[PDB]
Amino acid sequence: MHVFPRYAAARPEQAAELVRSNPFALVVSAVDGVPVATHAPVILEGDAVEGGTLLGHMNRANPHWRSFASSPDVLVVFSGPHGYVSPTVYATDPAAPTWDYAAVHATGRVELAEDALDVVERTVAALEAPRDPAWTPTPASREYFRALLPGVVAFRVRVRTEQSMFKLSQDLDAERYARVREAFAADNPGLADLMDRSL
Amino acid sequence: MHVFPRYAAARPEQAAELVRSNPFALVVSAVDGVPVATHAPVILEGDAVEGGTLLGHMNRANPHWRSFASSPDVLVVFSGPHGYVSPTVYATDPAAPTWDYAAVHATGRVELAEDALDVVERTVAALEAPRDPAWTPTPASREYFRALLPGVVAFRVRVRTEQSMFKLSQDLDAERYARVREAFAADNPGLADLMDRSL
Ligand code: HEM
Ligand code: HEM
Repeated sequence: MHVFPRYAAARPEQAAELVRSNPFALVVSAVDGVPVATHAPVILEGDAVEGGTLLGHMNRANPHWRSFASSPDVLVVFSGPHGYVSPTVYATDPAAPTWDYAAVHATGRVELAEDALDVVERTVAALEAPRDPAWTPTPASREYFRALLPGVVAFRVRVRTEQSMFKLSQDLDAERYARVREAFAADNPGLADLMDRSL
Repeated sequence: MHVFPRYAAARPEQAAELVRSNPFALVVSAVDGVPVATHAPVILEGDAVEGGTLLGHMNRANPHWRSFASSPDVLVVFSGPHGYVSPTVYATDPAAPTWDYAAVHATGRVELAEDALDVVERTVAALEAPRDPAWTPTPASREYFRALLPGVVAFRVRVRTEQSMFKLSQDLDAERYARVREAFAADNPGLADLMDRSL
């Protein structure tokens, strides 16, 4: 998780946009000295990642959460769009490939969430609200949710350290940049949209 | 990283297909007790993940590799296609959302690769070969590579434990499955193709 100056966020607001737009995160902790990772929806409470709170849930029968007891520092990785950059795109004889991407890394202490229902219900609102149509939990769904609670574990993470990666070829020259962006405009509109938000 | 019986790989070959098809991985280790993660290309040497070797490189100025010295067990996460599953897709009144995805998790001891040039040159071949056109390193590119070596660190991982996730709604009934697959066929062909390789 090293970040060059050139591939940094322009406004610290950029990290939170990425977080809110890509909630299917990776929750990582040191179970017994070895990294263990769960894929889970995690949402952001607050305006900023640093000094904000993340909220997530996983399967209770997923034993990963039982090792949150010690409350070790965890890493939550949010992954935005990404894409391979082939030298055939550059069309230059001395060249080397790379991979373009955006990511937000949040490190902090995890604790177990009191109100699992709040967490899951807020996770619903977070994901369904930009979708059209927005799924709004029916009362019977809220009752269904109530019945599913014994099978979920929710958690919180107080973000102690945030770190953002916006590796969008912006160190390239004007000519090689154009080929990269136009090549991604075709096949990877999320990535190409991001190369514009970096200018 | 818990896997229900229902969302498992049908043939252990399925893990390696996913690995080879999604080499932009996440390399995770316990630096000082806290997870640290780097996004890097990692390729598979061998027919199987378990008992195979992974090979990767990162930036030398990325200090993450300096903590591979102790050679702790690392986790490499390979992420295949994924997608949110909205209850509006099910069209059923008592419902709850989820996220469908495929991933391979490889845990083993990392060591520093002697032949960084082999690693990067094999990483090139791995990525460019299915692309049309395939970028084949020009001699001057191979010379360029030679000049870039002081700026890269390559590594190896002996996979001690493999674990695969193929969460593709296959526990759904026939009617709800159809809506999910057809909804992904439209917007997420990689995911929908995978729901067929699970049958
Ligand atoms: C709003 C968007 C939601 C998403 C994207 C989502 C996604 C997921 C995912 C990916 C898992 C697997 C975690 C693991 O592997 O351990 C999971 C577990 C679980 N969550 Fe959710 N969930 C959402 C909302 C809810 C709601 C509203 C409830 C209501 C109680 C709920 C209850 C559960 C249950 C019972 C499980 C365990 C069963 C299973 O593995 O599916 N979730 N959820
Ligand atoms: C074949 C596909 C390749 C991909 C997808 C790729 C991708 C990447 C990525 C994502 C990084 C950043 C790692 C970090 O953040 O620490 C990196 C670092 C680096 N790799 Fe590669 N690489 C490839 C081939 C090569 C080759 C053939 C060389 C030849 C020596 C090379 C040399 C380097 C160098 C010098 C750096 C540091 C400069 C930088 O940050 O870009 N790579 N590579």
